[PDB]
Amino acid sequence: DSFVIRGDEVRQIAPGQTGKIADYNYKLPDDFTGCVIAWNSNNLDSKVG
Amino acid sequence: ASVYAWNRKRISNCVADYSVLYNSASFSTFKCYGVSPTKLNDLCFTNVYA
Amino acid sequence: SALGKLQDVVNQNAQALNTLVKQLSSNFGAISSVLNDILSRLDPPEAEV
Repeated sequence: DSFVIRGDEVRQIAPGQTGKIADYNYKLPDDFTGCVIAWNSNNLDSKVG
Repeated sequence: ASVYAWNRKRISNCVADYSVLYNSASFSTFKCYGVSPTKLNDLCFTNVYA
Repeated sequence: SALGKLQDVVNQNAQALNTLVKQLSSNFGAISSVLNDILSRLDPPEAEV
């Protein structure tokens, strides 16, 4: 599952966590098994302005 | 007020709607210890300290 | 106390039942000894403990 989020919400995607993104965008199950990978994309996905 | 002179207010004998506080989304940090936030709207409390 | 032998077994059984029921009021380390209040006051992920 690939997407783009803000840096301050990097920990927001996690089992048992609360938040607008978790509730309405991407929820993880309580018994989630797997991995979460995150890397900065300002140099590749952010444009001037 | 300052942290050492932290201001204390008592809340009692009123109906509290915590849904607006949670859904205002103007608060960067909002956590709850011992109570699940989404259920505050369905609990009755003896007294509240702000 | 002529019938002490027969009264002793009744008293022992009653005491065992009484302490068994009274054990329902113990927290055992939980926040509250009652079940429904902690069910209705906490979300599953950290109410499971």
